[PDB]
Amino acid sequence: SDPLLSVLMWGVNHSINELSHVQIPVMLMPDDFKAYSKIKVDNHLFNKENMPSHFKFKEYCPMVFRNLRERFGIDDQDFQNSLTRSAPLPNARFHTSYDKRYIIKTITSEDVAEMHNILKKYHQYIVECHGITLLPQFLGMYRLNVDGVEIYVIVTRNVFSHRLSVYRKYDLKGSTVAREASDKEKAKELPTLKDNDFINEGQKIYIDDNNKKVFLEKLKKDVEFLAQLKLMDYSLLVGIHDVERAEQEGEFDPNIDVYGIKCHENSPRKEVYFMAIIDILTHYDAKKKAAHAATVNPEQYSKRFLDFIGHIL
Amino acid sequence: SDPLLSVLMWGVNHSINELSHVQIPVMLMPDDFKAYSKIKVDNHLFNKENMPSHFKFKEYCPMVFRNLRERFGIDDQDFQNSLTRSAPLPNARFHTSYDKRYIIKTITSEDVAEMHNILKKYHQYIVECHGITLLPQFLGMYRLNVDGVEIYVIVTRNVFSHRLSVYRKYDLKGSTVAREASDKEKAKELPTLKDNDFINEGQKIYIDDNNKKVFLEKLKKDVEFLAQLKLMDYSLLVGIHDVERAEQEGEFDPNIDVYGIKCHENSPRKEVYFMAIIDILTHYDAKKKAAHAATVNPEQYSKRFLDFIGHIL
Ligand SMILES: Nc1ncnc2c1ncn2[C@@H]1O[C@H](COP(=O)(O)OP(=O)(O)NP(=O)(O)O)[C@@H](O)[C@H]1O
Ligand SMILES: Nc1ncnc2c1ncn2[C@@H]1O[C@H](COP(=O)(O)OP(=O)(O)NP(=O)(O)O)[C@@H](O)[C@H]1O
Ligand SMILES: [Mn+2]
Ligand SMILES: [Mn+2]
Ligand SMILES: [Mn+2]
Ligand SMILES: [Mn+2]
Repeated sequence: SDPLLSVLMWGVNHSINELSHVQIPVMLMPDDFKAYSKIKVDNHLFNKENMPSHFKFKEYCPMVFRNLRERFGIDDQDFQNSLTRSAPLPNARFHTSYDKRYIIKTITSEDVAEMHNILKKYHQYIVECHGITLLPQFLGMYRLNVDGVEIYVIVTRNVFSHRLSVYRKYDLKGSTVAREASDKEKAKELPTLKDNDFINEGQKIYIDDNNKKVFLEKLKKDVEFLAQLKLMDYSLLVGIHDVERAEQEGEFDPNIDVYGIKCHENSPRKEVYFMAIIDILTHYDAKKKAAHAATVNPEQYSKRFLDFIGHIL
Repeated sequence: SDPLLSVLMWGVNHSINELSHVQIPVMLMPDDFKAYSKIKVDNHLFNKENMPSHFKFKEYCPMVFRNLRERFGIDDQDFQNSLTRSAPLPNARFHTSYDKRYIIKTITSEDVAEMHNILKKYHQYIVECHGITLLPQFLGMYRLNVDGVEIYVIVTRNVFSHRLSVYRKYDLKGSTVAREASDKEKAKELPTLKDNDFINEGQKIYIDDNNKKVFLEKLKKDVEFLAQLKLMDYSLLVGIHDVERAEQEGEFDPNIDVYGIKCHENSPRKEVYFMAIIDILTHYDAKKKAAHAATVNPEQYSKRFLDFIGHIL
C-alpha cells in the first residue's frame, strides 16, 4: 500500500540474502566504510501488483552494518524476518517493525553524510565497550527511490520492549532553556513529555543503587563520546511499563529488551524502565543551518544533559 | 570462475524468487508477450569474491516463460535448483545444467528478435498440442551484461536423458545437398554425426509400429508449424543409449526424459532412443545474411526433412 515501504522490505530482504553468501571476517577494512551496493529495477508490463515498476535501492556500508548487527546480538535472519514477514507500521516519518523490535526513521541526506562522517569512530566505540552502551544502535542505512521520490532511512533498536507496553514516555535534554510539552501535545494518547513535565510532576524512577551507578557510568562515557564528535540535540528517552495497569487490560528478556531496568523492591508500584539515548545525528553546524533558515554548543549540551539525568534518578 | 555464468545463476535465482510472489493466472494477456524485467547491480568496494561488481540482468517475457515451464511439466523451484545449486558445465557456447536436465545456449540479438517474433504463435501451438511436441521447449530467455560484454541466452530441455548416457549422436536435416561429419569431427569423443553417416553406416532405429506412427505424427505437425513461420536449418537430434555398453562401465522416467523411446523386443541390442527437433530460430532472411557476409527455402527444407526421417525409421 505504501510503495516506499514495499521497496524497503524488498531491499532489506535482498541485502540480507546477498550477505548470507558473503564470507564474514572478524574485522572490517578501511574501504568497508566507503562501500555500498546499488540495485536498480525496471519492470515493463510485469509484476504490477507487488512492486512499483521502477525503483532503486542503495545500502550504505553493508559489511559495517552486518558487523554492528552481530555486535548488538542481532542475527541477520532474524533481522530480515522482523522487517519483511509483515509490513512495518507507521506511528521525519517513523515506522516500527511488525514485531516491535526495530525503529525505522526517515532522515535527510545531511544526516546520511553525518552518519558516514562518524561511522568509523562509532564502530570503534562499539568495539571498545563490547556493545554495552546507551547510544542508538545503528543497524542499517538505505536510500530508496520510487518514481521521482528519493528517501533515506536508518534502522535502529527500539528503546522500548517488544512485549511490555509503555504507558508513560519522556524525552529529556536537560536544557537551561525551558522545555515543555505543549497542551495540544499532552492530549495525545502516549504523549512525549519533556524536562519541565518531569521536574513539575515529581516523576520518580525507583531503581536500586547498583542499577543507578551502572547506568550513569554508561551514560557518562556515551555522552563524552558524543561531545567529542560535536554532536547534540540528543535525548534520554524514558519509557515506563506499569505491571499493575498492564494486568488491568511482568518480566522481560534482557537479551531482546536490552534497555530494561526493574524497579527496586520498595517501589510504590511494580515498574520497569526503558531508557536509552536517541537522536544523535545533528552536528552543531547542521543545527545552525536550521536555526538560520527557519551558549548552546556541543560541550554545554553535554553538561546540562548529564546534570539533569543525575538529578532525576 | 566464469563471471557471465555467475550472473546467469544469480539472475535465474532472482527471477524465480520474484515470480514466486506473483499470482499466476491461467491465461496470458497480450502485454505479457512484450514484457520484461531488468536489474542493474553496482557494488562499490563490496562483495568482490562472489559477483562482478557491475552487472545487468534482463529477463524477457517472464510470465510467458513461467507459463511454458508449467505446461512442459516443470516446477519453478526445481528449475531454479537445476540452474543454481551448482554451476552449469560447458560442453555459440553451450552449457548443461549440473543435473543434466537443461541446455543453456548463447544466442544473438537477431535470434532474440526472432524468438519475440514467434513467441505468441509458439505458445498457442504449445497450448493446442497440450505440450506434446518434438519442438524445442523454450524455458527462459535472458540478457547478461558484465563490464562491456553483453550476451543473450536461451534455456531449453535437454533432448537426452538426465541419467542414461548416450554413446551415439546424430544431427539430421535431410538435405538433398550432401551433409557429412568431417574426419576431424569423427575423431571427437561423442561426435555429431550427420545424414551421410546414417545413410552410409546403415544405422537402424528399432522401434515398434505404434511408437513409430505416433512419433512421425507429432513430427509432421511440428515441422508444418515451422514451415508456416518460414523457419529452417533445424535438425532432428538423435541420441542412442546402449543398455549393454552402459553395464560395461536401463529404464527411464518418461516425465523427465520426455523424448525417450524404448526399442522393440526384437532389437539386436537393448537400446533407448532420444529424438527431438533442435535449432529452429534461423529465419530464411537471417540465413541469407550469413550466406552473403560469410531451391533451399523453408518449404523445401520442410519436405526434405520429413522425407529423410520417414526413411530412417
Ligand atoms: N529508538 C527508538 N525507540 C523507540 N521510540 C523512538 C526511538 N527513536 C525515536 N522514537 C520516538 O520518536 C520520537 C521522535 O524521535 P526523534 O528521533 O527525536 O525524532 P526527530 O524527528 O529527530 N525529532 P527532533 O528532536 O525535533 O529532531 C521520540 O520522542 C520517540 O517517541
Ligand atoms: N536441446 C538439446 N539437448 C541436447 N543437446 C543439444 C541440444 N541442443 C543442442 N545440443 C547439442 O549442441 C549441438 C549444436 O546445437 P545447435 O543448436 O544446432 O548449435 P548451433 O550453434 O546453432 N549450430 P548450427 O547448426 O551451425 O547453427 C548439437 O548437435 C547437440 O550436440
Ligand atoms: Mn529528538
Ligand atoms: Mn532529530
Ligand atoms: Mn543446428
Ligand atoms: Mn543454429
